[PDB]
Amino acid sequence: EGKIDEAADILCELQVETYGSMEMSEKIQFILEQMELSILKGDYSQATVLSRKILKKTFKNPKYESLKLEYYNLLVKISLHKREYLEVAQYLQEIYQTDAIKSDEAKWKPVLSHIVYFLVLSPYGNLQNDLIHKIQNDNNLKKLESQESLVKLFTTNELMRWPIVQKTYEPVLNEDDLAFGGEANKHHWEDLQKRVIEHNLRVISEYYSRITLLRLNELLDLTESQTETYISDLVNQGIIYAKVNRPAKIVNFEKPKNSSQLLNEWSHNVDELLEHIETIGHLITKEEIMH
Amino acid sequence: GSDREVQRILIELLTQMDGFDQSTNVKVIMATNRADTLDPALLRPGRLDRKIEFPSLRDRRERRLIFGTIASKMSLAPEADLDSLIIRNDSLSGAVIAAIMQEAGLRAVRKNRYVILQSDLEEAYATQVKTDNTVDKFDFYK
Amino acid sequence: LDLMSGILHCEDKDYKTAFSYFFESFESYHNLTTHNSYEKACQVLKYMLLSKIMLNLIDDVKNILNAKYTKETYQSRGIDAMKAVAEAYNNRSLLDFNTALKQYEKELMGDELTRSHFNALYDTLLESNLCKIIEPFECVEISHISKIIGLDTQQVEGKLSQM
Repeated sequence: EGKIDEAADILCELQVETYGSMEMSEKIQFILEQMELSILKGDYSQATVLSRKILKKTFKNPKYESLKLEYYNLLVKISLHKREYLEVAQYLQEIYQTDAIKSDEAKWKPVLSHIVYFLVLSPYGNLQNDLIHKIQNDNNLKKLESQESLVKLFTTNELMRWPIVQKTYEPVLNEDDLAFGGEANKHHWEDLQKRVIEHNLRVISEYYSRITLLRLNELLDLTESQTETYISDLVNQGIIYAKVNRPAKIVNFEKPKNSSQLLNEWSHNVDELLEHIETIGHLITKEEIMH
Repeated sequence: GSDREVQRILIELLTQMDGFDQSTNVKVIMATNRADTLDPALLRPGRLDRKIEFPSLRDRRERRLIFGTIASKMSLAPEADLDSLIIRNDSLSGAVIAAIMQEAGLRAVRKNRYVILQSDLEEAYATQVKTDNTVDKFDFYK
Repeated sequence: LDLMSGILHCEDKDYKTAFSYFFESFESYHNLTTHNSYEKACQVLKYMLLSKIMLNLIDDVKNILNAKYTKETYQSRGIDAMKAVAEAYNNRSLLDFNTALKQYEKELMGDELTRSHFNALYDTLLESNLCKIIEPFECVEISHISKIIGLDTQQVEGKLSQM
């Protein structure tokens, strides 16, 4: 029937009430099923409430290991709808730490591919960094190369080009389902566009104090207008700070530094030169004996 | 013997308090819950011409100010209006308002919503009714 | 007596204390007889809305607006002005604000108090727009700036001269 929406509600209403008579393994099981129903309902906030009912701590035990795995599988769904790319990433990493998944060859395959897409799908910044090397450390990741070339491109500050990166990964990773391979996941392939170009921006800012706006448009592979908009958002969110000049002469990537800071710093370079001479003098002593 | 010590502090305090008049420094501000302990002739206007009374009957507007501070902390649920809280208090002071809001959000945490439900405040308000009932009174004062 | 204290703080650009007075009159009016005091409730409802717009809380617009009587009896042309401006303010677009106030020109005209705070609103939401604009730009054309705010080119020029 079409009364599927009413059906989801009834079953949740019963089980929100804490019961003690149900075994812990049964109570936990029943909540997983409530959550499922809330996905098909499409009221996602309710699923999130149901998730927070049960504790992640309790699952750790090898008995509830099975309940543990399904619990985090469901958290993927709620997060993926709301295109909170960061949160998806986090969940996928918990799935990996499961004993079952790490040990069996086959079981890690899709999960680890997913981790790589989603790390890239969250904005670059600092948070990504502290995470990405915890993923790098892992030998199972080193086995795969289809995935590896995607993460290491994004890790290196080496410039890459969008419409060419796209082709490399078009018949492989665009065609991995529940990542980019699903229908609404096609628009997450498209969203990768934004990632690739904001990353190249982030690096280019640091290296180039000044780069001509025209040059930047060719590197980024987009019209001037789109380019103008993405610089503005990146300043707002404050990773870099920049000054753009409208006739389209220069984009001057810099955060300005005052005369007092620049002068304070000059005294220190000088202090280090004075040390350099002093050390060499002891070693002159030594060297005359050595011969 | 130890009463006399309490008495020494007390007298020495009066002498200097009268004498602190017409300094630049604001004169001693003191707070008392009950003033039956104080003796009215000694401690008196002129030391202390401004004597502030703090009410407890309050008003519909006076309470409203308090509810706003509460409400900022965490957006009230849209289950029913902001204006609901306001109606149920009828004369109570801030102190009770605070005890109400404290219980309400505790129970909020269990459900897994950080928004305090308007039901919760309703139950918390309703309770605290005790304060020597009418049975004892009505058998010999009514 | 309460409404007067409310009007006086309202102009002092305080909107918490001002609100508390204007609500305290609203209630009195209802339980009073409707010889004229239904009509005086409409006017007091505008200034209740007005304080809250300036605070840019639109949660509390919705809490105030209800199916009891605000949207029935005390519903008027001025009430429409207050909610449309409220959303445009939330949107944070000085273009929409101008667009709403074009057809509510008569409402600004009959309400002196409304017209004063709406002069202020213009400038405050202008700033909120402006602080974003001048960060990632240096030597930006005024033509370009005028598109973002939504205001006239000339009008932009003159406002900045004051800022």
